[PDB]
Amino acid sequence: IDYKDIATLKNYITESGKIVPSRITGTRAKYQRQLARAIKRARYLSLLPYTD
Amino acid sequence: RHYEIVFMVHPDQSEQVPGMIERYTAAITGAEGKIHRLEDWGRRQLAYPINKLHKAHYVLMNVEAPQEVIDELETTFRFNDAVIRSMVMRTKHAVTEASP
Amino acid sequence: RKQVSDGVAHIHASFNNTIVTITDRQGNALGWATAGGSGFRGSRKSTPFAAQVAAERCADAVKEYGIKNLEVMVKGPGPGRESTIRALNAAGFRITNITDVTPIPHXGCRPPKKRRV
Amino acid sequence: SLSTEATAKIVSEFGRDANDTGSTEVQVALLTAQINHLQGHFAEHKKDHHSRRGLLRMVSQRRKLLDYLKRKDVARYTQLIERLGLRR
Amino acid sequence: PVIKVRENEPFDVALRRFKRSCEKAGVLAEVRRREFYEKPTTERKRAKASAVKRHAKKLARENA
Amino acid sequence: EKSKSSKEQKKKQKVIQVKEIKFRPGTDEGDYQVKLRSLIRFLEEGDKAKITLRFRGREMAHQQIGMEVLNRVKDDLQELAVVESFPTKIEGRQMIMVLAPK
RNA sequence: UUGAGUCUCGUAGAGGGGGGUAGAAUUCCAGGUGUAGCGGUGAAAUGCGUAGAGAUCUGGAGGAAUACCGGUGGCGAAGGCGGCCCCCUGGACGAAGACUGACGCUCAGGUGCGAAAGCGUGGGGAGCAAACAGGAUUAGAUACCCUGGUAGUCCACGCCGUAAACGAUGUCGACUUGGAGGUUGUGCCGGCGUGGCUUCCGGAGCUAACGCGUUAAGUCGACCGCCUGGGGAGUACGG
Ligand SMILES: NC(=O)OC[C@@H](O)C[C@H](NC(=O)[C@H]1NCCC[C@H]1O)C(=O)N[C@@H](Cc1c[nH]cn1)C(=O)N[C@H](C(=O)O)[C@H](O)c1c[nH]c(Cl)n1
Ligand SMILES: [K+]
Ligand SMILES: [K+]
Ligand SMILES: [K+]
Ligand SMILES: [K+]
Ligand SMILES: [Mg+2]
Ligand SMILES: [Mg+2]
Ligand SMILES: [Mg+2]
Ligand SMILES: [Mg+2]
Ligand SMILES: [Mg+2]
Ligand SMILES: [Mg+2]
Ligand SMILES: [Mg+2]
Ligand SMILES: [Mg+2]
Ligand SMILES: [Mg+2]
Ligand SMILES: [Mg+2]
Ligand SMILES: [Mg+2]
Ligand SMILES: [Mg+2]
Repeated sequence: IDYKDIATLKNYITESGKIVPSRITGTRAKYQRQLARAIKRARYLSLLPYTD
Repeated sequence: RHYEIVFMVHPDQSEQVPGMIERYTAAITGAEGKIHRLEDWGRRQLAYPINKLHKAHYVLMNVEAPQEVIDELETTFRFNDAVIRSMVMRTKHAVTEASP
Repeated sequence: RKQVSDGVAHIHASFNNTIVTITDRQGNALGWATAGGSGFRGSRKSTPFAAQVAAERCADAVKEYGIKNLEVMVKGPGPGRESTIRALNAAGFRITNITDVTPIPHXGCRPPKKRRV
Repeated sequence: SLSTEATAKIVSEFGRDANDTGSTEVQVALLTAQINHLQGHFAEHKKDHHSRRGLLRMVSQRRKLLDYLKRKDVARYTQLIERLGLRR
Repeated sequence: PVIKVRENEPFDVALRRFKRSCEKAGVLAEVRRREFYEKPTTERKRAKASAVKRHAKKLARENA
Repeated sequence: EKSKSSKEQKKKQKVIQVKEIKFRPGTDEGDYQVKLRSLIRFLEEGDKAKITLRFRGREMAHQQIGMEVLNRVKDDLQELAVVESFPTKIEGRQMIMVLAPK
């Protein structure tokens, strides 16, 4: 997973900008952890939004 | 030891970015700098406002360097009042391939 | 006085009370009305109906500004969330965007202790 | 931990060969190298109790290896501690 | 939960979409849990009993 | 109107409530002293005290035991209190002396 | 050389210490707009507001904590550990080898670590809140409820050394039917294996029973700790 890959990451965030559970998306636990890191890094750089 | 440096510049200061990108790479290539990737992403739309700015000039650099010179580069970004944000990361390997 | 074409309806819907406030688009207050000021007192305030009345009186306060469009900005878990906006639309404002504010801390401050009741 | 180059130096010095990583001399030399290296760490980071538990394990493992070498071969023991500059 | 009323939509339909947007996003449940302080032991205990219940229902779904 | 405030300041006048300590024909020194303390406080803090003794079943046949308790209270709370009311008859099963701040 | 270590390569992880930093939220301050309520409860009142509150919007200040991810998920000897980033650092595990050659296991005394409260000194102090102040309730109300609120909670350094510090189950090793999951390696050709950690059920066996059941409370061995009716008492005395 990559923090720069906004297209893929946007599939695993909601409209509000919240990370979706692995039970919903069917992601494996290892990748779900990488995904969560990537999204938070993207949030820091203002590539993704935190809220709203 | 394989870093990845993103930094975002004040969008009005997109003209300064030419001179700064030189200085950073010149310092890194001074001491066994391996500029694996360098991508001027350009003035992108921010997902939220940073300092009442809705745009900023993004830059990416994947470099191998001394762990001292990167800390010395991080010191400059703080002092650079134009540059608004930066994430220095550690990569395990070199990244040569292009990002979107 | 000034005329305003489009307004914003801020609905502070607490558990105990509803405050409806119509502002300009830049959040300048035009008129306000509460369930507590609508001839409801105590826990009478904390009903959907008392909020409905508060909405209507708020609409009546901002008749002079000549508003037809409102953007709704509901906030809180109050019983009068939906009853306000229903009654706002009944006043004859065209409701554009309908939107949930509701401040959520991303952790934030330690809340008060649980009531032992 | 020590670097791969730092390890490879010690194995060549204190070993009978580069292949000989097992010998008590190498082991004690490796443990000594890391123990001495971490003295700077715990000087700054006094409250790092979790890491210090790892250091005490190194010291305890060195002691046990030295005690083994003493009763196995005093000549090897005496040479080793003087090289590394260990009191005992 | 931001709900722009789209090109020619009724209010009652639009209100159903707004309420559902809030329901999915988790706003009323979130405010209520943040109303009073829950100390970590209570949090952990609550999380365990849920996990026991969830799992035990699967063993009731099985054996049947 | 904030007029109200006037009352808030008016309401900084005062108020006396009567507080009711119930004694029983055979309460013991310990608890007497606890309840006696309660009254001292009640009274010193500007309040009245409906002191009630509450005969139960046959105890109503030795009312004179009761009266002695009341008379002890009167005689202890002497310098703090004046005795609005004393009882003589035992209406119901009760004897309801009311003391007030001296 | 089979126990125990070392080396090579790789993997996962809220393991630890230090520094920086992001967004949300509460409070406060300064303004703008605005007008009579706000807040609170079982019901009220205290409280706050026309010296303009609450609400709404803009900006600023400061402290504390990190929503979602988040999982009978992970890591750690235990206590415990959760934004992101860097620096320093400990352990675990797998694959093939190569190496040392019993270097081992346990451990009275000893030494260190050890939640929260607490203590000393100096900072800090948003929110929360023992004590306390006022408002209620009541037969009373030294409470539960309401409005405030100090220590403290936070940081540094030192001290304290206790918790239902619990799996109420000491550590190490060997052996003994199964089933369904989770998490993390790895080989081979989604499938077929094979390691580590972990959740639930259950067989023999064990158990007073409840239950435990290859992560044993089964079958054995090594070493340590501890118990010997209840209360008196984890108290007195002494160290
Ligand atoms: N005071 C005395 O000596 O006797 C009176 C006492 O017995 C009253 C009784 N009180 C209660 O149960 C407490 N429960 C805990 C919260 C506080 C309090 O409420 C009670 O009946 N409550 C009522 C409210 C009330 C107080 N005085 C007169 N009425 C009540 O509604 N209690 C609730 C219940 O019984 O379930 C509940 O406890 C509650 C909700 N809100 C509050 Cl306050 N209490
Ligand atoms: K800067
Ligand atoms: K020993
Ligand atoms: K305080
Ligand atoms: K039985
Ligand atoms: Mg752990
Ligand atoms: Mg614990
Ligand atoms: Mg042992
Ligand atoms: Mg503490
Ligand atoms: Mg102190
Ligand atoms: Mg408080
Ligand atoms: Mg309180
Ligand atoms: Mg104990
Ligand atoms: Mg025990
Ligand atoms: Mg079982
Ligand atoms: Mg047994
Ligand atoms: Mg004692």
